[PDB]
Amino acid sequence: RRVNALEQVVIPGIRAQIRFIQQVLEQREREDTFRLKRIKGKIEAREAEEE
Amino acid sequence: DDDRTHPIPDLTGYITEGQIQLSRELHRKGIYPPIDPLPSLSRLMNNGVGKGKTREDHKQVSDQLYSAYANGVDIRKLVAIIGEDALTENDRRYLQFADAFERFFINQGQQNRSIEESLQIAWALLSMLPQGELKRISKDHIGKYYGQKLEEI
Amino acid sequence: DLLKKEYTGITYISGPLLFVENAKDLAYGAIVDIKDGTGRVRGGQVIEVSEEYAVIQVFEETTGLDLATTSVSLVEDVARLGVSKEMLGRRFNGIGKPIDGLPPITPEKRLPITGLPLNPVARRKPEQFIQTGISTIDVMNTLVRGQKLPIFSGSGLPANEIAAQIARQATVRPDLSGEGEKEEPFAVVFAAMGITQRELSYFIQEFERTGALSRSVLFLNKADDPTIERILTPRMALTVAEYLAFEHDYHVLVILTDMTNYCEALREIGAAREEIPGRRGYPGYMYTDLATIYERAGVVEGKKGSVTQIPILSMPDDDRTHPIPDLTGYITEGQIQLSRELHRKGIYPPIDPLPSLSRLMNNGVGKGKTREDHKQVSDQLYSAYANGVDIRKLVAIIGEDALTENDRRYLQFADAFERFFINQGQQNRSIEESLQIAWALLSMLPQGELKRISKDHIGKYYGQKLEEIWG
Amino acid sequence: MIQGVIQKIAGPAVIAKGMLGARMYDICKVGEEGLVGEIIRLDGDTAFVQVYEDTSGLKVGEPVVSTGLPLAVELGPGMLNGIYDGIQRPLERIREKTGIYITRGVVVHALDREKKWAWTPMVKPGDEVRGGMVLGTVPEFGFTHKILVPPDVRGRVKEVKPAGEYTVEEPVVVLEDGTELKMYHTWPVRRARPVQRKLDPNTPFLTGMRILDVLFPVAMGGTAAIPGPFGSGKTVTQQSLAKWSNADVVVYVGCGERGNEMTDVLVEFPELTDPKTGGPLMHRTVLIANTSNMPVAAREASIYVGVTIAEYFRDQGFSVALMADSTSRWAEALREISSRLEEMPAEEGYPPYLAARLAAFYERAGKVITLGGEEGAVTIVGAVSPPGGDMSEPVTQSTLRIVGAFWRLDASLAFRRHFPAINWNGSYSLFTSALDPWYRENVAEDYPELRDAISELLQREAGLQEIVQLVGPDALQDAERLVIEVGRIIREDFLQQNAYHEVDAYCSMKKAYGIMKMILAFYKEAEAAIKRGVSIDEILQLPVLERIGRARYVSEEEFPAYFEEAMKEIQGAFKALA
Ligand SMILES: Nc1ncnc2c1ncn2[C@@H]1O[C@H](COP(=O)(O)OP(=O)(O)OP(=O)(O)O)[C@@H](O)[C@H]1O
Ligand SMILES: [Mg+2]
Repeated sequence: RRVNALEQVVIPGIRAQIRFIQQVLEQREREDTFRLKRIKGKIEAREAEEE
Repeated sequence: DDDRTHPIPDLTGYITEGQIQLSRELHRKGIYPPIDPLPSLSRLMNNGVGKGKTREDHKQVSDQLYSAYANGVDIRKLVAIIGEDALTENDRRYLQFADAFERFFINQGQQNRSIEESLQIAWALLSMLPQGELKRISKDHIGKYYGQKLEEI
Repeated sequence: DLLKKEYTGITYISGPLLFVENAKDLAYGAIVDIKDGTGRVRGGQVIEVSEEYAVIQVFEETTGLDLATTSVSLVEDVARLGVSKEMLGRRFNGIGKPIDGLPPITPEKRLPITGLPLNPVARRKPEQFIQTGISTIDVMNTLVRGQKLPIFSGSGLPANEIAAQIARQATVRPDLSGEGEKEEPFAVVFAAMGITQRELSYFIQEFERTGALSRSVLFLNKADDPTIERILTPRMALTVAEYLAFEHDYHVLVILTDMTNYCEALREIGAAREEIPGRRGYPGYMYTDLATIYERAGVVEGKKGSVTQIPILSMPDDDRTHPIPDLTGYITEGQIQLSRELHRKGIYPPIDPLPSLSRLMNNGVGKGKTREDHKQVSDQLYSAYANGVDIRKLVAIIGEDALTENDRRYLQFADAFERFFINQGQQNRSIEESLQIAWALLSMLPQGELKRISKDHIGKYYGQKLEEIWG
Repeated sequence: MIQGVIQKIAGPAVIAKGMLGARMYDICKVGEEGLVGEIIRLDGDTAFVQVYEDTSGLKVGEPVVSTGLPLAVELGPGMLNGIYDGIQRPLERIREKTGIYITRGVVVHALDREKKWAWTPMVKPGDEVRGGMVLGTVPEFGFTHKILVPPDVRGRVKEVKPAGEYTVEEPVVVLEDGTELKMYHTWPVRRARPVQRKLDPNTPFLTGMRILDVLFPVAMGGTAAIPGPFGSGKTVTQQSLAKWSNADVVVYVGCGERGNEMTDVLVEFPELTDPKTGGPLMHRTVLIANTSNMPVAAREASIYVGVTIAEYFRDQGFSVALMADSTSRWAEALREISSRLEEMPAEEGYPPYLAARLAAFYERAGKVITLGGEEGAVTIVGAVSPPGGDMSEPVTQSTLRIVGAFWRLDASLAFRRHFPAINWNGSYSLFTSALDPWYRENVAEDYPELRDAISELLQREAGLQEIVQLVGPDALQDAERLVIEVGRIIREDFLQQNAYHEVDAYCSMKKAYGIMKMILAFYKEAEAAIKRGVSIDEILQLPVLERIGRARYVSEEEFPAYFEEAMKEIQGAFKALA
């Protein structure tokens, strides 16, 4: 009974949480990459194109 | 994956009017087509069934089949952790109904079953249970459709 | 001066920001008047000034503004609020204007709303313990006069009712501390940011029922009010509180309804100015901005007055690791955390004892202040409750029928604690009654297992029965 | 007026130059076709305009004309029994003019200028009038429409039109300063309508659902939110509320949802019966439709139009219920508009001012005292659609901070066809303690006690379900088996409700009270029988269990006779054994 419960209950519950946390961290990394792109674009504009 | 919450099927769900979900468990044991009746849904079914189209006993038969299959699945999945020591005669009847259901109703293969013979098979499977267990069906449709034997044997 | 120059030449309006080109004469942080073409006057504040142009944030909405007729004129170089002793019993909006129909205040003094840091040499240690009437606060998370003790809440948890009960039942004990002199009632300063009508009506009715409006000053900023006005409300409230406490020797209690709304208002200005974000999009200077609000409370050497703060904030997904509670916990001197699991079982107040903390507890407890057996009893209760909570997770896996007698005793002690100590309703328990209940609950455990309590107190207080208190 | 030309086109965003003098949030006509637009940013000589229609086919250099006025709706008689666009355009005239496809550039008046209305005056010359006062009455489908002074108008009456039939645009009252008042007036959709005071809600909003009326009530003038994944049952619950509630006027807003669901309302409702007036159900309902394939920018305007109409009907003393199909589509529209502006995004790409808009929208509800002197109330029920069922998304968290009721749906219950699938463990209501004086005299004195007993039984069943699945049902004692069985009976017979059954779709308060009394009486009798040594199998095989299960299918007229016999049946059945 204990072997069956551990095999069929706990492990998928941990695995889904692991997948969810990985997805959230990946989304946060993409969101900060977008901000870095925007600030690089802002830096490139004011230092060369303005008179 | 098994990810029902992936953005593509999720955004498909919010626009459409239902879904038909294939089951990998039914595919592994050889059932074709592996359609799982439990997560499936058709939101516009209530407008297209009744008197004057198909047959007047469509909705009652569908509800009874869903209820009996759900009870059979509950009985089958009760055993998988604790054991088969708690089954009664009614539970074994519903388990046999679920087995024959997945054997014949879902596992149709490459056939071209009409709606009439599909309802005939459904009523043949409903005849494996006593009339007192068929709570969802009015007794008028029982009086003129009950008693069919297994046609696909 | 007596006259002001109108600055025409607005060149950019978008969101809460407004640009003016010919405004090198405006000082940084000055307050300006924005005059509409129809005659309506709106407020604003300068946040960046240069010889080329100036940047102004707008408090009210930008509907109806146009680049042709709108003009900007200076009000004052430093944002100031007129304060007086006669403003007790009044009501004001988020920008200090009366909304009660009475004539405005004649100011005795005008003070900057940004405030000034308190000199650490001029401070002194908070010493006076405050009896709030709640056993979970008086015994385990003791609040002293001059402390910042925010309440961590959720969406459906009744933090407002707890705050109202605390403000209704707060009193010091001069007889226990040996002072003897009867205390004066607390003066309450109430600041609301983005409050709804449902909570505002409850607060108003509760204050009217107890007659506390004669000693209260209210600053109200409703949910339909402009968002940018929420920046100035805590600063004005704290300026009034500090003036009353340190100029007229009042004992001031300050309640802030929701700092989450203040942080959300700050995030709009942070995102509009393209600041470097924090962990969840909040501006990186949010720790400094919150520090200028919280750190204005305390006591001053050589003065009788005091400032006590009870902020209220809501953790969004009951999350303690959210940036707002995380930054709040690094500044304040503790927290009171509510539990949804205790709320679902009908326990009121649903104060969770383990996440709660009081940093200034050791100053106001001990012999000559409350009693000689306070801290040891608190520590023993904490350890026994932790043991019971740990045993619950074991019986959730292995079943309760395989337990020993000691684990069963701890399991029963946890249930008795939750049912009797935490759950008290609306009654006003004294400190002695709470200590009696605490000693009654500790009597369920074996005498030898009380490791954290000295034998001298055990020989005096052990052996009380719970049935002699509750039947 | 201010007139300019187009200098930039990018999606639904048009930048027009030469627009010096234009004001923020005004309405502009874009292009030679005449598309409606709104200014959201001014920058020097140019203005930024968002377009509420399709921008394909536009060329740079087309004229732009500003109307000099913000977005406003026409408020007056003739709005009932109608279906409107997101910017208040009648669709039944659009079908007549253009056929089966919606095309841009069609200009139709919101109110019919040709229909005659019977006029009955109330004011007299020489009277003093203020905002919100009544100066006449106009008949409608069972209602008495009141012609109101606009809230910003003051003066004295100079002349009054006599009784007769007139159109909406004919002046009926002329003031002494030259102001002419017609049967209708225009009001900006972004400004809340003034009121005198706000009152504490103390009367229930009867929805007709057992689980919502009993366990998680919402008061008249409160707010509620119903989140859930797809297929949970939000739309069915909202339509049942529209069908069976006791509100006088129902306003339904479909923001970014399916068009078949809107056609279902247009077809079914004219053939139903009003619960309280006895007429057709569509005579009290106003529909605002903006489907998902329609332009995105019109999603924001539809919510404001609906809430403005609901506020207008509140000022006439009626009780209005407002239903919003999805605020997540409004959030998506705000996200798209902010992305076109290249603003800095907050969490999940939403603009940082998302919470302020939601706070300003839900704040319009509440029971108030109108400027005229009557009492009205507005209640708002808004459905939220989290993507993966993750209720940590910003829209849900911003909604939970202002609403007073929270009806959480579960995808687990929806898969097993258990409806309404309300998760009774995660749901809560803050209006329960205020409606108890109403319940104690309008239903029964002991109703809260029975409700608390039912809640305690559900909590005990939820507690025992862990032991049930971790040790097996055989290890439980008979006392716990009785609690498990009674919890199953409660879940199957009281919480479950069918929205399509001809009888079970509606349930009065007294019927639910009788069902709760029957269940608690059965539980008490079974608890008494356990101490007498009766086996649990003997109790469960009793035929009186089917009587309780079939009780919810009995009609309202036949229910007291069913209950009166069922109580004696329970008593005799438990008396006849042991
Ligand atoms: N109370 C109910 N009684 C009976 N059947 C119901 C009930 N609620 C939902 N259903 C069934 O479940 C389906 C759910 O469809 P519905 O339009 O209500 O979902 P939804 O939550 O609005 O989802 P979506 O986000 O996809 O629009 C219904 O079409 C119906 O078949
Ligand atoms: Mg829906």
